[PDB]
Amino acid sequence: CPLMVKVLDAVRGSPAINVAVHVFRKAADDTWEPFASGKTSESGELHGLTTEEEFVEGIYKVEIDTKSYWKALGISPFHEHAEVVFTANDSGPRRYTIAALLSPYSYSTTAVVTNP
Amino acid sequence: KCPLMVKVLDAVRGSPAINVAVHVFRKAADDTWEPFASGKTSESGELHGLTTEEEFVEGIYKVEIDTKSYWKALGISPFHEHAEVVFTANDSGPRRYTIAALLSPYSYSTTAVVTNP
Amino acid sequence: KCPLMVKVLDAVRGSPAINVAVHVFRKAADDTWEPFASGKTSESGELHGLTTEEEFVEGIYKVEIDTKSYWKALGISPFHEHAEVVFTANDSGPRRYTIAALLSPYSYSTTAVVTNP
Amino acid sequence: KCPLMVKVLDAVRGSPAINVAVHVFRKAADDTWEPFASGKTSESGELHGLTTEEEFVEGIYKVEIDTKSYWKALGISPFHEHAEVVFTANDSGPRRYTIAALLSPYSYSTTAVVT
Ligand SMILES: O=C(O)c1ccccc1Nc1cc(Cl)c(OOO)c(Cl)c1
Repeated sequence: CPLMVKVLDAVRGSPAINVAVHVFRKAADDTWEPFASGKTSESGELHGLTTEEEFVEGIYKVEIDTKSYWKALGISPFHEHAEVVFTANDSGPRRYTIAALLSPYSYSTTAVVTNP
Repeated sequence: KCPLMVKVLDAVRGSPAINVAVHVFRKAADDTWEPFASGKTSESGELHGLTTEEEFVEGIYKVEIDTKSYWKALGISPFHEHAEVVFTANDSGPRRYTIAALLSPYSYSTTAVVTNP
Repeated sequence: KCPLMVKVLDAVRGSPAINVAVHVFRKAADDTWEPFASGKTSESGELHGLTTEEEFVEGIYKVEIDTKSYWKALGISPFHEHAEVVFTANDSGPRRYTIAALLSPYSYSTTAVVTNP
Repeated sequence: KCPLMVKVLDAVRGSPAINVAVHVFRKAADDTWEPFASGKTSESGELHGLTTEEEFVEGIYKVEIDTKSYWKALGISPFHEHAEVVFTANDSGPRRYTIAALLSPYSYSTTAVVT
Protein backbone atom coordinates (compact mmCIF):
# COMPACT_ATOMS: atom_id res chain seq x y z
CA CYS A 1 0.00 0.00 0.00
CA PRO A 2 2.37 2.73 -1.21
CA LEU A 3 -0.21 5.51 -1.74
CA MET A 4 -3.76 4.49 -0.89
CA VAL A 5 -4.86 8.13 -0.98
CA LYS A 6 -8.46 7.84 0.17
CA VAL A 7 -10.87 10.69 -0.51
CA LEU A 8 -14.17 11.04 1.33
CA ASP A 9 -17.21 13.21 0.66
CA ALA A 10 -18.42 14.77 3.91
CA VAL A 11 -21.81 15.80 2.47
CA ARG A 12 -23.02 12.84 0.40
CA GLY A 13 -21.59 10.56 3.09
CA SER A 14 -19.80 8.41 0.53
CA PRO A 15 -16.31 8.09 -0.95
CA ALA A 16 -15.63 10.72 -3.59
CA ILE A 17 -15.77 8.73 -6.83
CA ASN A 18 -14.96 9.97 -10.34
CA VAL A 19 -12.63 12.61 -8.87
CA ALA A 20 -9.54 13.09 -11.01
CA VAL A 21 -6.20 13.02 -9.19
CA HIS A 22 -2.73 14.00 -10.40
CA VAL A 23 0.69 13.14 -8.99
CA PHE A 24 3.99 14.97 -9.36
CA ARG A 25 7.65 14.43 -8.53
CA LYS A 26 10.23 16.93 -7.31
CA ALA A 27 12.12 18.09 -10.39
CA ALA A 28 15.54 19.61 -9.78
CA ASP A 29 14.48 22.83 -11.55
CA ASP A 30 11.73 23.51 -8.96
CA THR A 31 9.24 22.10 -11.47
CA TRP A 32 6.50 19.49 -11.09
CA GLU A 33 6.83 16.66 -13.61
CA PRO A 34 3.45 14.99 -14.22
CA PHE A 35 3.37 11.36 -13.16
CA ALA A 36 -0.09 9.77 -13.20
CA SER A 37 -3.83 10.42 -13.36
CA GLY A 38 -7.13 8.59 -13.33
CA LYS A 39 -10.80 8.48 -12.38
CA THR A 40 -12.73 5.94 -10.32
CA SER A 41 -15.99 4.18 -11.19
CA GLU A 42 -17.82 3.40 -7.93
CA SER A 43 -15.55 3.85 -4.90
CA GLY A 44 -13.44 6.90 -4.12
CA GLU A 45 -9.98 5.44 -3.55
CA LEU A 46 -6.58 5.87 -5.20
CA HIS A 47 -4.21 2.98 -5.84
CA GLY A 48 -2.02 1.37 -8.47
CA LEU A 49 -0.22 4.62 -9.27
CA THR A 50 3.33 4.39 -7.87
CA THR A 51 5.35 1.19 -7.58
CA GLU A 52 8.08 0.29 -5.11
CA GLU A 53 10.70 1.15 -7.75
CA GLU A 54 9.01 4.44 -8.73
CA PHE A 55 9.77 6.17 -5.42
CA VAL A 56 12.46 8.72 -4.57
CA GLU A 57 13.85 10.08 -1.30
CA GLY A 58 12.43 13.51 -2.02
CA ILE A 59 9.47 15.87 -2.25
CA TYR A 60 6.15 14.98 -3.88
CA LYS A 61 2.77 16.52 -4.66
CA VAL A 62 -0.80 15.26 -5.09
CA GLU A 63 -3.36 17.27 -7.05
CA ILE A 64 -7.07 16.43 -6.86
CA ASP A 65 -9.52 17.79 -9.44
CA THR A 66 -12.01 19.21 -6.95
CA LYS A 67 -13.83 22.02 -8.77
CA SER A 68 -14.84 19.69 -11.61
CA TYR A 69 -16.36 17.37 -9.00
CA TRP A 70 -18.99 19.70 -7.61
CA LYS A 71 -20.17 21.21 -10.90
CA ALA A 72 -21.54 17.78 -11.80
CA LEU A 73 -23.42 17.75 -8.49
CA GLY A 74 -24.36 21.35 -9.19
CA ILE A 75 -22.26 22.73 -6.33
CA SER A 76 -19.86 25.67 -6.66
CA PRO A 77 -16.85 25.11 -4.38
CA PHE A 78 -14.59 27.80 -3.01
CA HIS A 79 -11.57 25.55 -3.48
CA GLU A 80 -10.09 24.83 -6.90
CA HIS A 81 -7.85 21.85 -6.11
CA ALA A 82 -6.07 20.30 -3.14
CA GLU A 83 -2.33 19.76 -2.75
CA VAL A 84 -0.30 17.87 -0.15
CA VAL A 85 3.49 18.31 -0.09
CA PHE A 86 5.71 15.95 1.85
CA THR A 87 9.10 14.27 2.06
CA ALA A 88 8.97 10.48 1.83
CA ASN A 89 11.13 7.39 2.24
CA ASP A 90 13.77 9.25 4.26
CA SER A 91 14.20 6.20 6.50
CA GLY A 92 13.31 3.59 3.88
CA PRO A 93 10.24 1.93 2.37
CA ARG A 94 7.03 2.64 4.28
CA ARG A 95 3.34 2.46 3.40
CA TYR A 96 1.68 5.88 3.20
CA THR A 97 -2.08 6.43 3.41
CA ILE A 98 -3.24 9.99 2.72
CA ALA A 99 -6.62 11.04 4.09
CA ALA A 100 -8.85 13.56 2.33
CA LEU A 101 -12.22 14.59 3.76
CA LEU A 102 -13.55 16.95 1.11
CA SER A 103 -16.37 19.45 1.50
CA PRO A 104 -17.62 22.46 -0.45
CA TYR A 105 -15.61 25.32 1.12
CA SER A 106 -13.58 22.98 3.37
CA TYR A 107 -11.20 20.04 3.34
CA SER A 108 -8.91 18.09 5.66
CA THR A 109 -6.09 15.60 5.36
CA THR A 110 -3.89 13.29 7.40
CA ALA A 111 -0.91 11.01 6.89
CA VAL A 112 -0.31 7.46 8.11
CA VAL A 113 3.18 5.93 8.17
CA THR A 114 4.56 2.53 9.12
CA ASN A 115 7.48 1.39 11.25
CA PRO A 116 9.27 -0.72 8.63
CA LYS B 1 -19.92 -6.47 4.64
CA CYS B 2 -19.34 -5.10 8.14
CA PRO B 3 -22.65 -3.74 9.51
CA LEU B 4 -20.79 -0.89 11.22
CA MET B 5 -17.32 -0.10 12.49
CA VAL B 6 -15.42 2.65 14.27
CA LYS B 7 -12.20 3.97 12.75
CA VAL B 8 -9.74 5.78 15.00
CA LEU B 9 -6.18 6.91 14.35
CA ASP B 10 -3.65 9.14 16.08
CA ALA B 11 -2.65 12.40 14.40
CA VAL B 12 0.62 12.74 16.34
CA ARG B 13 2.16 9.29 16.03
CA GLY B 14 0.57 8.98 12.58
CA SER B 15 -0.66 5.50 13.48
CA PRO B 16 -4.07 3.99 14.27
CA ALA B 17 -5.00 4.01 17.94
CA ILE B 18 -3.85 0.96 19.89
CA ASN B 19 -5.37 0.12 23.29
CA VAL B 20 -7.90 2.96 23.21
CA ALA B 21 -10.97 1.74 25.08
CA VAL B 22 -14.34 2.06 23.35
CA HIS B 23 -17.92 1.54 24.48
CA VAL B 24 -21.44 1.48 23.04
CA PHE B 25 -24.82 2.16 24.63
CA ARG B 26 -28.53 2.35 23.83
CA LYS B 27 -31.00 5.19 24.25
CA ALA B 28 -33.63 4.55 26.92
CA ALA B 29 -36.70 6.63 27.72
CA ASP B 30 -35.44 6.77 31.32
CA ASP B 31 -32.33 8.60 30.01
CA THR B 32 -30.41 5.56 31.26
CA TRP B 33 -27.67 4.83 28.72
CA GLU B 34 -27.85 1.08 29.21
CA PRO B 35 -24.45 -0.37 28.23
CA PHE B 36 -24.55 -2.48 25.08
CA ALA B 37 -21.01 -3.30 23.94
CA SER B 38 -17.36 -2.43 24.51
CA GLY B 39 -13.99 -3.05 22.91
CA LYS B 40 -10.30 -2.23 22.78
CA THR B 41 -8.46 -0.47 19.96
CA SER B 42 -6.23 -3.03 18.27
CA GLU B 43 -2.97 -2.54 16.38
CA SER B 44 -5.05 -1.57 13.34
CA GLY B 45 -7.07 0.99 15.30
CA GLU B 46 -10.38 -0.52 14.20
CA LEU B 47 -13.30 -2.36 15.77
CA HIS B 48 -15.89 -3.98 13.53
CA GLY B 49 -18.86 -6.32 13.69
CA LEU B 50 -20.01 -4.90 17.02
CA THR B 51 -23.73 -4.80 16.18
CA THR B 52 -25.12 -7.62 14.05
CA GLU B 53 -28.30 -7.45 11.98
CA GLU B 54 -30.30 -8.95 14.86
CA GLU B 55 -28.47 -7.00 17.59
CA PHE B 56 -28.79 -3.63 15.86
CA VAL B 57 -32.19 -1.92 15.69
CA GLU B 58 -33.50 1.31 14.16
CA GLY B 59 -32.98 3.85 16.92
CA ILE B 60 -30.62 6.19 18.76
CA TYR B 61 -27.11 5.12 19.71
CA LYS B 62 -23.85 6.44 21.11
CA VAL B 63 -20.17 5.55 20.75
CA GLU B 64 -17.81 6.40 23.60
CA ILE B 65 -14.03 6.30 23.14
CA ASP B 66 -11.70 6.41 26.15
CA THR B 67 -9.48 9.10 24.69
CA LYS B 68 -7.92 10.22 27.99
CA SER B 69 -6.63 6.74 28.85
CA TYR B 70 -5.09 6.60 25.37
CA TRP B 71 -2.88 9.65 25.92
CA LYS B 72 -1.78 9.27 29.55
CA ALA B 73 -0.15 5.91 28.85
CA LEU B 74 1.82 7.68 26.12
CA GLY B 75 2.77 10.18 28.82
CA ILE B 76 0.58 12.79 27.13
CA SER B 77 -1.86 14.89 29.16
CA PRO B 78 -4.93 15.53 26.97
CA PHE B 79 -7.84 17.95 27.28
CA HIS B 80 -10.87 15.87 26.31
CA GLU B 81 -11.90 13.35 28.95
CA HIS B 82 -13.54 11.28 26.19
CA ALA B 83 -15.52 11.62 22.97
CA GLU B 84 -19.13 10.89 22.04
CA VAL B 85 -20.78 10.23 18.67
CA VAL B 86 -24.56 10.60 19.05
CA PHE B 87 -26.72 9.82 16.04
CA THR B 88 -29.72 8.03 14.58
CA ALA B 89 -29.71 4.99 12.32
CA ASN B 90 -31.85 2.89 9.95
CA ASP B 91 -34.28 5.72 9.25
CA SER B 92 -35.53 3.91 6.13
CA GLY B 93 -33.95 0.47 6.35
CA PRO B 94 -30.70 -1.35 7.09
CA ARG B 95 -27.51 0.43 6.09
CA ARG B 96 -23.74 0.28 6.53
CA TYR B 97 -22.04 2.92 8.69
CA THR B 98 -18.33 3.65 9.12
CA ILE B 99 -17.29 6.55 11.34
CA ALA B 100 -13.94 8.33 11.63
CA ALA B 101 -12.07 9.45 14.74
CA LEU B 102 -9.05 11.71 14.25
CA LEU B 103 -7.57 11.97 17.74
CA SER B 104 -5.21 14.74 18.72
CA PRO B 105 -4.26 15.72 22.28
CA TYR B 106 -6.40 18.88 22.29
CA SER B 107 -8.74 18.23 19.36
CA TYR B 108 -10.67 15.60 17.46
CA SER B 109 -12.96 15.27 14.47
CA THR B 110 -15.46 12.71 13.24
CA THR B 111 -17.15 11.81 9.97
CA ALA B 112 -19.64 9.13 8.99
CA VAL B 113 -20.67 7.63 5.67
CA VAL B 114 -23.82 5.84 4.49
CA THR B 115 -24.09 3.48 1.52
CA ASN B 116 -27.35 3.24 -0.40
CA PRO B 117 -28.87 -0.21 -1.08
CA LYS C 1 -13.71 37.82 26.76
CA CYS C 2 -15.01 34.74 28.60
CA PRO C 3 -13.38 31.49 29.76
CA LEU C 4 -15.84 29.54 27.56
CA MET C 5 -16.27 30.58 23.92
CA VAL C 6 -17.95 28.23 21.45
CA LYS C 7 -17.67 28.92 17.72
CA VAL C 8 -19.69 26.98 15.13
CA LEU C 9 -19.05 27.20 11.39
CA ASP C 10 -20.84 25.80 8.35
CA ALA C 11 -18.62 23.78 6.01
CA VAL C 12 -21.08 23.88 3.11
CA ARG C 13 -22.36 27.44 2.96
CA GLY C 14 -19.06 28.73 4.37
CA SER C 15 -20.76 31.04 6.85
CA PRO C 16 -20.72 31.30 10.64
CA ALA C 17 -23.52 29.13 11.93
CA ILE C 18 -26.63 30.95 13.13
CA ASN C 19 -29.66 29.80 15.12
CA VAL C 20 -27.87 26.82 16.66
CA ALA C 21 -29.00 25.51 20.04
CA VAL C 22 -26.25 25.27 22.66
CA HIS C 23 -26.50 23.70 26.11
CA VAL C 24 -23.94 23.45 28.92
CA PHE C 25 -24.17 20.85 31.69
CA ARG C 26 -22.04 19.75 34.62
CA LYS C 27 -21.55 16.35 36.22
CA ALA C 28 -22.96 16.33 39.74
CA ALA C 29 -21.82 14.29 42.73
CA ASP C 30 -24.38 11.65 41.69
CA ASP C 31 -22.90 11.46 38.15
CA THR C 32 -25.78 13.70 37.06
CA TRP C 33 -25.52 16.35 34.34
CA GLU C 34 -26.99 19.25 36.28
CA PRO C 35 -27.99 21.97 33.79
CA PHE C 36 -25.59 24.89 33.67
CA ALA C 37 -26.42 27.16 30.72
CA SER C 38 -27.97 27.27 27.26
CA GLY C 39 -28.28 29.58 24.29
CA LYS C 40 -28.61 30.03 20.54
CA THR C 41 -25.75 30.82 18.16
CA SER C 42 -25.94 34.22 16.48
CA GLU C 43 -25.16 35.18 12.88
CA SER C 44 -21.61 36.02 13.97
CA GLY C 45 -21.22 32.30 14.72
CA GLU C 46 -19.77 32.90 18.20
CA LEU C 47 -21.67 31.80 21.30
CA HIS C 48 -20.96 33.77 24.46
CA GLY C 49 -22.39 34.84 27.78
CA LEU C 50 -22.56 31.28 29.13
CA THR C 51 -20.35 31.40 32.24
CA THR C 52 -18.03 33.53 34.35
CA GLU C 53 -15.20 32.73 36.74
CA GLU C 54 -17.58 33.44 39.62
CA GLU C 55 -19.85 30.67 38.32
CA PHE C 56 -17.09 28.72 36.53
CA VAL C 57 -15.53 26.21 38.93
CA GLU C 58 -13.38 23.10 38.75
CA GLY C 59 -15.01 19.88 37.60
CA ILE C 60 -16.09 17.83 34.61
CA TYR C 61 -18.28 19.71 32.14
CA LYS C 62 -20.27 18.96 29.01
CA VAL C 63 -21.09 21.12 25.98
CA GLU C 64 -24.15 20.37 23.85
CA ILE C 65 -24.49 21.62 20.27
CA ASP C 66 -27.75 20.85 18.51
CA THR C 67 -27.58 19.93 14.84
CA LYS C 68 -31.05 18.82 13.78
CA SER C 69 -32.48 22.33 14.09
CA TYR C 70 -29.55 23.62 12.03
CA TRP C 71 -30.18 21.58 8.88
CA LYS C 72 -33.77 20.32 9.10
CA ALA C 73 -35.05 23.88 9.40
CA LEU C 74 -32.59 24.65 6.60
CA GLY C 75 -33.81 21.63 4.64
CA ILE C 76 -30.72 19.41 4.79
CA SER C 77 -30.91 15.88 6.21
CA PRO C 78 -28.26 15.43 8.92
CA PHE C 79 -26.66 12.31 10.34
CA HIS C 80 -25.36 13.14 13.82
CA GLU C 81 -27.96 13.58 16.54
CA HIS C 82 -25.90 16.39 18.11
CA ALA C 83 -22.37 17.36 19.10
CA GLU C 84 -21.20 16.62 22.64
CA VAL C 85 -17.90 17.96 23.99
CA VAL C 86 -16.90 16.73 27.45
CA PHE C 87 -13.74 17.87 29.18
CA THR C 88 -12.11 18.57 32.49
CA ALA C 89 -11.92 22.24 33.41
CA ASN C 90 -10.00 24.43 35.86
CA ASP C 91 -7.82 21.57 37.08
CA SER C 92 -5.16 24.11 38.07
CA GLY C 93 -5.46 27.71 36.95
CA PRO C 94 -8.68 29.01 35.43
CA ARG C 95 -7.36 29.25 31.88
CA ARG C 96 -9.78 30.59 29.29
CA TYR C 97 -11.22 27.83 27.10
CA THR C 98 -12.33 28.22 23.48
CA ILE C 99 -14.31 25.46 21.77
CA ALA C 100 -14.34 25.29 17.97
CA ALA C 101 -16.86 23.37 15.88
CA LEU C 102 -16.55 22.92 12.12
CA LEU C 103 -19.95 21.57 11.05
CA SER C 104 -20.74 19.57 7.93
CA PRO C 105 -23.99 17.68 7.31
CA TYR C 106 -22.24 14.32 7.74
CA SER C 107 -19.12 15.34 9.68
CA TYR C 108 -17.87 17.73 12.33
CA SER C 109 -14.66 18.71 14.08
CA THR C 110 -13.83 19.92 17.58
CA THR C 111 -10.79 21.73 18.92
CA ALA C 112 -9.91 23.46 22.18
CA VAL C 113 -7.93 26.66 22.67
CA VAL C 114 -6.56 26.93 26.21
CA THR C 115 -4.63 29.91 27.55
CA ASN C 116 -3.91 31.31 30.99
CA PRO C 117 -5.41 34.86 30.96
CA LYS D 1 -11.14 43.68 9.01
CA CYS D 2 -9.48 42.54 5.78
CA PRO D 3 -10.80 40.85 2.62
CA LEU D 4 -8.22 38.08 3.16
CA MET D 5 -7.37 36.53 6.53
CA VAL D 6 -5.52 33.37 7.56
CA LYS D 7 -5.29 31.78 11.01
CA VAL D 8 -3.38 28.69 12.14
CA LEU D 9 -4.22 26.67 15.25
CA ASP D 10 -1.79 24.17 16.78
CA ALA D 11 -3.59 21.09 18.07
CA VAL D 12 -0.83 19.54 20.19
CA ARG D 13 -0.27 22.64 22.29
CA GLY D 14 -3.89 23.74 21.87
CA SER D 15 -2.62 27.30 21.47
CA PRO D 16 -2.63 29.62 18.46
CA ALA D 17 0.44 28.93 16.38
CA ILE D 18 3.24 31.48 16.58
CA ASN D 19 5.81 32.45 13.94
CA VAL D 20 4.27 30.52 11.03
CA ALA D 21 5.65 31.83 7.75
CA VAL D 22 3.05 32.56 5.07
CA HIS D 23 3.31 33.44 1.39
CA VAL D 24 0.76 34.55 -1.22
CA PHE D 25 0.98 34.24 -5.00
CA ARG D 26 -0.97 35.19 -8.12
CA LYS D 27 -1.95 33.17 -11.19
CA ALA D 28 0.45 34.66 -13.73
CA ALA D 29 -0.54 34.77 -17.39
CA ASP D 30 2.43 32.46 -18.03
CA ASP D 31 0.87 29.92 -15.63
CA THR D 32 3.37 31.10 -13.01
CA TRP D 33 2.99 32.42 -9.47
CA GLU D 34 4.18 35.99 -8.99
CA PRO D 35 4.83 36.54 -5.26
CA PHE D 36 2.26 38.88 -3.78
CA ALA D 37 2.48 38.94 0.03
CA SER D 38 4.27 37.05 2.78
CA GLY D 39 4.84 37.04 6.52
CA LYS D 40 4.72 35.14 9.79
CA THR D 41 2.15 34.64 12.54
CA SER D 42 1.81 36.41 15.88
CA GLU D 43 0.88 35.12 19.34
CA SER D 44 -2.79 35.42 18.39
CA GLY D 45 -2.35 32.91 15.58
CA GLU D 46 -3.97 35.24 13.05
CA LEU D 47 -2.82 37.40 10.14
CA HIS D 48 -2.22 41.12 10.68
CA GLY D 49 -2.27 42.73 7.25
CA LEU D 50 -2.28 40.77 3.99
CA THR D 51 -4.20 42.56 1.21
CA THR D 52 -6.37 45.65 1.00
CA GLU D 53 -9.41 45.81 -1.24
CA GLU D 54 -7.30 48.02 -3.52
CA GLU D 55 -4.65 45.34 -4.06
CA PHE D 56 -7.26 42.57 -3.91
CA VAL D 57 -8.59 41.88 -7.41
CA GLU D 58 -9.94 38.95 -9.39
CA GLY D 59 -7.89 35.93 -10.43
CA ILE D 60 -6.59 32.71 -8.92
CA TYR D 61 -4.43 32.97 -5.82
CA LYS D 62 -2.32 30.59 -3.74
CA VAL D 63 -1.40 30.79 -0.06
CA GLU D 64 1.18 28.61 1.68
CA ILE D 65 1.76 28.27 5.43
CA ASP D 66 5.28 27.18 6.35
CA THR D 67 5.10 24.25 8.76
CA LYS D 68 8.35 22.31 8.37
CA SER D 69 10.33 24.93 10.27
CA TYR D 70 7.54 25.06 12.86
CA TRP D 71 7.85 21.62 14.43
CA LYS D 72 11.64 21.62 14.14
CA ALA D 73 11.54 24.66 16.40
CA LEU D 74 9.03 22.75 18.51
CA GLY D 75 11.39 19.78 18.49
CA ILE D 76 8.96 17.44 16.73
CA SER D 77 9.54 15.68 13.41
CA PRO D 78 6.94 16.82 10.85
CA PHE D 79 5.51 15.04 7.84
CA HIS D 80 4.12 17.71 5.50
CA GLU D 81 6.38 20.06 3.59
CA HIS D 82 3.71 22.78 3.98
CA ALA D 83 0.01 23.43 3.40
CA GLU D 84 -1.26 24.86 0.11
CA VAL D 85 -4.63 26.56 -0.32
CA VAL D 86 -5.54 27.65 -3.86
CA PHE D 87 -8.85 29.19 -4.84
CA THR D 88 -10.67 31.44 -7.27
CA ALA D 89 -11.29 34.94 -5.92
CA ASN D 90 -13.80 37.63 -6.94
CA ASP D 91 -15.42 35.31 -9.48
CA SER D 92 -18.75 37.12 -9.09
CA GLY D 93 -17.92 40.13 -6.92
CA PRO D 94 -16.31 41.48 -3.76
CA ARG D 95 -16.28 39.49 -0.53
CA ARG D 96 -14.29 38.99 2.67
CA TYR D 97 -12.27 35.77 2.81
CA THR D 98 -11.08 34.09 6.00
CA ILE D 99 -8.78 31.05 5.90
CA ALA D 100 -8.63 28.77 8.94
CA ALA D 101 -6.08 25.99 9.29
CA LEU D 102 -5.83 23.42 12.09
CA LEU D 103 -2.28 22.06 12.24
CA SER D 104 -1.05 18.81 13.76
CA PRO D 105 2.37 17.20 13.27
CA TYR D 106 1.05 14.54 10.88
CA SER D 107 -2.25 16.08 9.76
CA TYR D 108 -3.99 19.35 9.03
CA SER D 109 -7.37 20.71 8.00
CA THR D 110 -8.70 23.92 6.53
CA THR D 111 -11.83 25.79 5.48
CA ALA D 112 -12.97 29.21 4.34
CA VAL D 113 -15.79 31.72 4.81
CA VAL D 114 -17.19 34.32 2.42
CA THR D 115 -18.90 37.70 2.50
O1 LIG E 1 -13.47 27.80 12.59
C1 LIG E 1 -12.86 27.01 11.85
O2 LIG E 1 -12.96 26.99 10.61
C2 LIG E 1 -11.95 26.01 12.49
C3 LIG E 1 -11.52 24.94 11.70
C4 LIG E 1 -10.69 23.96 12.20
C5 LIG E 1 -10.28 24.02 13.51
C6 LIG E 1 -10.70 25.05 14.32
C7 LIG E 1 -11.53 26.07 13.84
N1 LIG E 1 -11.95 27.10 14.70
C8 LIG E 1 -11.72 28.49 14.61
C9 LIG E 1 -10.86 29.00 13.63
C10 LIG E 1 -10.65 30.36 13.56
CL1 LIG E 1 -9.58 30.97 12.34
C11 LIG E 1 -11.29 31.25 14.45
O3 LIG E 1 -11.14 32.61 14.45
O4 LIG E 1 -10.30 33.37 13.53
O5 LIG E 1 -10.23 34.83 13.65
C12 LIG E 1 -12.15 30.70 15.41
CL2 LIG E 1 -12.95 31.76 16.52
C13 LIG E 1 -12.37 29.35 15.50
